[PDB]
Amino acid sequence: MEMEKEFEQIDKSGSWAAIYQDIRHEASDFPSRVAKLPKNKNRNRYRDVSPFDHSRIKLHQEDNDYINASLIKMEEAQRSYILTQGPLPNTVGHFWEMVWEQKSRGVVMLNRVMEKGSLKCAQYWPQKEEKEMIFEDTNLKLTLISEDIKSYYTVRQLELENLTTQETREILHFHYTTWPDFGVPESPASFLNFLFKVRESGSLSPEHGPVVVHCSAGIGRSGTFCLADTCLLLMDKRKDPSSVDIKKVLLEMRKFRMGLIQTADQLRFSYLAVIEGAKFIMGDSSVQDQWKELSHED
Repeated sequence: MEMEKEFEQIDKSGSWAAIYQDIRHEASDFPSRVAKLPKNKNRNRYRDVSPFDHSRIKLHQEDNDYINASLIKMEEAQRSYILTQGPLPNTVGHFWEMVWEQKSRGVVMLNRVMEKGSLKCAQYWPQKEEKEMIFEDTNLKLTLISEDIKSYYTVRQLELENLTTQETREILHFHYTTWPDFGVPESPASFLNFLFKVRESGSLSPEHGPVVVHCSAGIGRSGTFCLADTCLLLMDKRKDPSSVDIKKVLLEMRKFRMGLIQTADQLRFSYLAVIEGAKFIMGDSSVQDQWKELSHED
């Protein structure tokens, strides 16, 4: 595995910050004019994180179609993702409107509601079966059907009902609950365990709309998730770990949303996750059971 040797050269030489800065310098810059319109200021969580115009998700709403969300379309892998920010109190209805309109089957949440003593996301799903949520502005109803709480992630089964048409859909919410407040996980085991649980659910499959992935800004942890998934899929499709250049894939995803992978440590962690996951892709089926074990899921 040449990326495993690239990893060792970079790690041995302590060069992660340098490689990361090079990625930042080569990354695309496209206009984000709609995000910056004054009428959309209260729809953005961070003033410096905006979707590009060319890849932004549009709400089917005549008044204002804007949500801070981007479509990442990885053509060779046949995988697409919607990356978005953690919803704001005033955008929770827009968030679920997007899920409905885009026909998503899964929502992947990589942050906690409170981190570092501050709110990173609105509580946008119900906490109890008998207390459903109604989003009056977008005419949707959301019910918690069941919740499976594990040590490293929670999976929830939600029912989303379009009140205008009486149609309902089941949505799976995958909530990775153990990313540390600072830095990255020391081992990728539980994250890979988590990624494969999302895969197994059918949420990433092309018969559904794109999975919705978010953290607080929708670029750091979210970027690590998509980067790992796409790199492992490409290695699967070529069955060749050495034909996959993580840096090139990351630059191709940065054509669709700015800033993906925020720190050099997230970049290092992305390499580690792909290197370890490649053991499963290349036919060592048993490693998945070791991840579950090492993840201490129970």
